Amino acid sequence: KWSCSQVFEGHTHYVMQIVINPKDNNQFASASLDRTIKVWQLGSSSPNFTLEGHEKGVNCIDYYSGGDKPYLISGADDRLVKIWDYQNKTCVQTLEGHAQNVSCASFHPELPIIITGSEDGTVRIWHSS
Amino acid sequence: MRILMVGLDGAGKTTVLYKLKLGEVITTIPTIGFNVETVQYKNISFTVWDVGGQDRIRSLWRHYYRNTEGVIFVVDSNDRSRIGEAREVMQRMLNEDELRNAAWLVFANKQDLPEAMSAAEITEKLGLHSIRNRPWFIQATCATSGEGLYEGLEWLSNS
Amino acid sequence: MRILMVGLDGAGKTTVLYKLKLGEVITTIPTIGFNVETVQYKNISFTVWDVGGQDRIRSLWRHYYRNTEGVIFVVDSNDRSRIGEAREVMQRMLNEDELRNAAWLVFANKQDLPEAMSAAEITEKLGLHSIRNRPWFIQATCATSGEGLYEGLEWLSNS
Amino acid sequence: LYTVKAILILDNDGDRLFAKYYDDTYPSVKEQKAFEKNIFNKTHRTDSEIALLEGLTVVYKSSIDLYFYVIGSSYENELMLMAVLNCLFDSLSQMLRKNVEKRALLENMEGLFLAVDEIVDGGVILESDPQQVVHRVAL
Amino acid sequence: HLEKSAVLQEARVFNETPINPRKCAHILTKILYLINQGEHLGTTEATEAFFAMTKLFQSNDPTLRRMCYLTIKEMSCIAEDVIIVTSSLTKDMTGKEDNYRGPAVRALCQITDSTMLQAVERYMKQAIVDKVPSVSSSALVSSLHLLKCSFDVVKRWVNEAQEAASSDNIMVQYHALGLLYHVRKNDRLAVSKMISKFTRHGLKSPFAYCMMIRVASKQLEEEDGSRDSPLFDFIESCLRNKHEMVVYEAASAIVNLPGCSAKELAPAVSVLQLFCSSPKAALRYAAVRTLNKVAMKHPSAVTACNLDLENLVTDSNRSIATLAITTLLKTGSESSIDRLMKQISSFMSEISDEFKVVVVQAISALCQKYPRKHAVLMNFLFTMLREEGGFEYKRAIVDCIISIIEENSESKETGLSHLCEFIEDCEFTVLATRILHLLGQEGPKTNNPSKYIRFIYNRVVLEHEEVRAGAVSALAKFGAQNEEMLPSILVLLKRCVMDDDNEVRDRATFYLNVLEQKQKALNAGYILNGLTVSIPGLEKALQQYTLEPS
Repeated sequence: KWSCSQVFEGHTHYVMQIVINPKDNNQFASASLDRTIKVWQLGSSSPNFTLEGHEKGVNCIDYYSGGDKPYLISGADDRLVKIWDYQNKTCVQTLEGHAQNVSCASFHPELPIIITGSEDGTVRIWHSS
Repeated sequence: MRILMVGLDGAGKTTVLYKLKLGEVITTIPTIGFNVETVQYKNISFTVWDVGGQDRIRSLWRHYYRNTEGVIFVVDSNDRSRIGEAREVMQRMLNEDELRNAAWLVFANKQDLPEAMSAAEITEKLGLHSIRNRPWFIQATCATSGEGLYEGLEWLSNS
Repeated sequence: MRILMVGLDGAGKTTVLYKLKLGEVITTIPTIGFNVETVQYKNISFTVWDVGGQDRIRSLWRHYYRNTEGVIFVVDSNDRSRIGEAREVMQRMLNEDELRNAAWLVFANKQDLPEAMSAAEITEKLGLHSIRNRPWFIQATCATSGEGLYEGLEWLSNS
Repeated sequence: LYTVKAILILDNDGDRLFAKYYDDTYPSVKEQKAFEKNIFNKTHRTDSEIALLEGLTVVYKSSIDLYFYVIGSSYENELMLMAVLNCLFDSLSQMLRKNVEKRALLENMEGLFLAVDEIVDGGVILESDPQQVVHRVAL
Repeated sequence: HLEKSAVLQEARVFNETPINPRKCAHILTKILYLINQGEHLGTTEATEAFFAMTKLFQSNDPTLRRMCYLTIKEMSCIAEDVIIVTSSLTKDMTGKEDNYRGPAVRALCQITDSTMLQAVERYMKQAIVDKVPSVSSSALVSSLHLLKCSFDVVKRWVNEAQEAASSDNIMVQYHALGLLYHVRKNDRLAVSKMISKFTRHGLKSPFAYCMMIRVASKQLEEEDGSRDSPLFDFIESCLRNKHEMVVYEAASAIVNLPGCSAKELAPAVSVLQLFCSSPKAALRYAAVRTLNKVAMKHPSAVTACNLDLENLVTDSNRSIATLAITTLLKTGSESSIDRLMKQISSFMSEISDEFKVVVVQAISALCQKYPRKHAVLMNFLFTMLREEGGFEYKRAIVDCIISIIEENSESKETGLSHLCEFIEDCEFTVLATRILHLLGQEGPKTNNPSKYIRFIYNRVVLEHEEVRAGAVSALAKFGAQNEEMLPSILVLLKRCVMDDDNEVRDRATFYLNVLEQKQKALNAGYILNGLTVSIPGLEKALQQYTLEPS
């Protein structure tokens, strides 16, 4: 009956979005406007590692779904969505996003694209290749 | 201080190491290889070599023996089928000349699981009482909570 | 300094110990067991473990080996029948890993008796010349007079 | 030579904080604990100097979180047994330097072990003078 | 609290050079804790820990000495080469102070064996005579242990033991006389000399009195040569000291087997001795009783009665109430039975659970034991059947039925029949088995078997295999004994119930085929009344006696 199982303390700013990793549901990532997306585990209040996924705060975090896909995405108000590989820890590529602050960005699972939205009222689809 | 941490696959060796280094519980993959990291505890810098426990890699530990001041042997306390195998690996490890004076610390791990064997039980099964030639200690641990980990680093530092 | 004093039964081990501790010549009984005492000589405190030499006890000396810095091996110089037996006991004692670096001091004792073998004779019979791996010394003693006792403690302290 | 069957000092569940068996009838933990649970269930939540359990007079007392036991024969009475039980309570109190509760016992596990062995010896009542026990034992 | 492996292991450092009284004493405390908390030592590490500790005996500290005594006794049996510790214990034992004295003799003597017996004797002789109770009592209990290893050494100590006996100090005497009785024994007469010496004396030692009462309880008239009376001038037959346990032990033996006859200041044939102690507190439990008494428990029974009967009725406390039932039971007899039965009827109202089963068993059990008629016993056995309906059991079907066929059988079946009306399948396998067995065996002409059959028929459907199998076989015997019955056997057996289940089928196929198919030479032979499978004694009554004040 919605008791507080665990409290996660790690983020030092406004936690815009949370997503659960589909390869370990015990793991989730949270995006905060603190220019990181921190990968946390349930067991651990603290984020067990930090990724510095964006440069003007992270609105969103998403995983690219699947049993063999360790990916993060960060969206930021620097107009840009960035793709990261959580396995290698590098930034795979930067996506132009929109011509104005990228509100959110997400990965489509089946199709190779990223769908992003912006406060300019525009949504863009980018080929992920 | 130079530390070699080994044990069968899935005992929790990398979980232990990155709990110690990052205060975080990471999502491991089987280690085909080693991880090597430096950890600070109470003015000691422990260089820990976590060497994968699956068979192919197990065959390679002997290259990490030399220069080892202390050995962490991680055991999955919940796995009763493989305890004999652990005993066999560890016994001949004890016969290794490069490991001759190294401090021997057993971690009975996943103590958090309901049917985990106790540290005493594990001590009997691994034959720890029969080591008279060097320092040994057994410590119940849970690498996910962090329980027993620093008690281990403590014991080790008192070599 | 930690000292283990052994030898066959009736060699004079307890007589030696209590001469050293009490300056007195006591009336011994066979020692079924040990006597342990601390003796001060020239700023050293020697802890001497006198362990009985009859067969049952002889079988138990190995528990006193560990931590031994020096070994006093007492021989009855007047008993020629048992010298070979002494040689046999002492030789395999020399093979003991816990006794590996311990200083080896032989007391050829009861030197006061007319037909006592000389220390040189005893040295040949015990095979002392063939020890190259550690310090040895032979000393003629008479535990009742006290002759040679402190020359022993002296040699020992110079390990 | 025999009066006391066993001495137990139990938490308020009947579980073994302590028992030392002056019988040879409980040496294994499973059964020592079962006994302890058995005597605690009858005797508890009715404090008197009498209980009858297992055909044996059980004399017991209580504290904040413990019930203290002497089990002895029932050809006797409470009062003979009680003298052992009073020694047991008293001697532990004076020994530990604090009244018998789970906390005093745990605080000094050694004082407790030694003190009880002086009181009963293999089911014979060795000592029953609290003062004597306490001097006799060294913390 | 602790782990046995770590503590047993770290103890091995003692064996080498380190002796550190603080560290080792702690490690020892931990060993005692592992046992106390409830754990079991591992043998290799134990054996190692034992050889190590002996080095620790060199340092003489009273707490370390203490740890060392408890630890070596506990570790003695799960250890090797223990013999080394004897010397160290003797060294400790001669050292003056109760901390060493008493605790060492006990630890030493436990480890000591007939070879070693000789060694401890000088120190033992010195420790036994002590009027300081610790040293002397420990030495006296120690001697008791030693009688095993070697008798003869212990025997020499009879003089030191006797010397302790002359104390009026409770321990020194209890231990001294108790031990002596065990030791000096080579014939009855020498022990009897030991007892007569103390016997004339008005002790202030209740324990000595008690241990001695037991030796004394039989008539001894050879105490110290000879004497003209079984006389015990120490409470056994006397009442020199009042104290309700001693008073009870003494009073029950003396009354109808004189340890001595009645004195104006010490009743010992008369019922009185118990009774003057009888109104009391919790203490009353010894006092109120009885057992034996002149000439019966019954004139005795009346005194005490107010006490036993009010507690038994009022107290729904288990601890009091139990003393009250045992005390009622004790003041009881053949005569008392009228009274005892109403009380026991009443008692279940205070504690009603198992205690309920026990009172309905007790009222029957008492009627069988103490005669108020065998019929009444059956009628009580009906009340037991009614009230519990399930805490009767299998042993009850055999015992009720065997007992019943002494007189009751026609009635019992009939009662049973009524009783069966209860509850179709919660009544249990056993009641159905009883009406079934009895209806089979009697073959009712006292009532129409048709009610019985109709009742049993329903019960079988939904109750266990053993009864359904019972029901077919019974029916077959029922066929062979009474011709009339055969038509009912056929409607019942064709059913999926009384045959064709599992066990029920196999037995049935046999039983049926023998009745149906075969000659019934076999069937005829088989029924000799249609009796039970075994005829034991009358089990209930003793069971019931202990079970009620638990």
